Amino acid sequence: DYKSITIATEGSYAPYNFKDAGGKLIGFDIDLGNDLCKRMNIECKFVEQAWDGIIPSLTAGRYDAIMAAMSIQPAREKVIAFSRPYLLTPMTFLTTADSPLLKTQVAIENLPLDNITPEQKAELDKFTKIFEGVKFGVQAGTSHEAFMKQMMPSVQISTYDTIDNVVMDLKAGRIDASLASVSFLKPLTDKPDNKDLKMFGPRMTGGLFGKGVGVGIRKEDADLKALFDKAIDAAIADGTVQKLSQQWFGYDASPK
Ligand SMILES: C[C@@H](N[C@@H](CCCNC(=N)N)C(=O)O)C(=O)O
Ligand SMILES: [Cl-]
Ligand SMILES: [Cl-]
Ligand SMILES: [Cl-]
Ligand SMILES: [Cl-]
Ligand SMILES: [Cl-]
Ligand SMILES: [Cl-]
Ligand SMILES: [Cl-]
Repeated sequence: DYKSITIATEGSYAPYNFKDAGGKLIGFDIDLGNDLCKRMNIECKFVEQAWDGIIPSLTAGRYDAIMAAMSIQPAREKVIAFSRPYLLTPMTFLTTADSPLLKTQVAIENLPLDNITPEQKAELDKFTKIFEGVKFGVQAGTSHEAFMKQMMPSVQISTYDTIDNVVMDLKAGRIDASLASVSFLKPLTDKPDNKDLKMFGPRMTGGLFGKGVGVGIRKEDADLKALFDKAIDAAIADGTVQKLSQQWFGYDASPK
């Protein structure tokens, strides 16, 4: 059935999906998308779509798939189907190198949120108390915003159209902190450009964040999902996902 497909991406989330000097779409999602389509024997075409409206445009049939650093989270699973994860990454916090937030002790280094034990709640409640009075910035319509609204409601948040504006305002001093995956924050903080920025706090997984990043497909497209899952399994097994992860992220975030 599928001879050619249209894949949507945002183009504002480096190193997953962004634009080069000549304005062409580049990144991990573009390289993986093209490699998966070569395996599937499907012609590949990448389109730019803003984050707000990326899910409704998929359901409306404007394109066939989404490859835009999209977590397989339970709220999204109610609307669209996902492929098996092509990348696994926890979530962490971001601040400036001079922030007093960096002197706060982390009791639980890795925080799994599917089940929240009293000890895990105590750690989340500690950070909530510390984050009150502190200005937070998040990209709108992400699991970052969902986390802040559900798990830390007492904390003041500002929502941004893109993650680039969040980073811009954090450097300008208009916000004091943020949150994203380690897959986004490690290559951002590894840059000598961003020596003034630091990752801090616990590394969270599960709950509302779900498990991994997957390809977004329509629920009625069961055959396209099966094709993507077979292609992803083969790309993981031969070391392609590991090779592309080292290239774009500077570390191995591929599933095992
Ligand atoms: C991996 C990535 N996932 C977030 C943010 C992705 C936003 N993607 C985009 N702007 N293209 C999410 O699915 O809510 C992250 O937490 O860092
Ligand atoms: Cl491209
Ligand atoms: Cl093949
Ligand atoms: Cl799975
Ligand atoms: Cl431990
Ligand atoms: Cl190769
Ligand atoms: Cl290459
Ligand atoms: Cl590594």
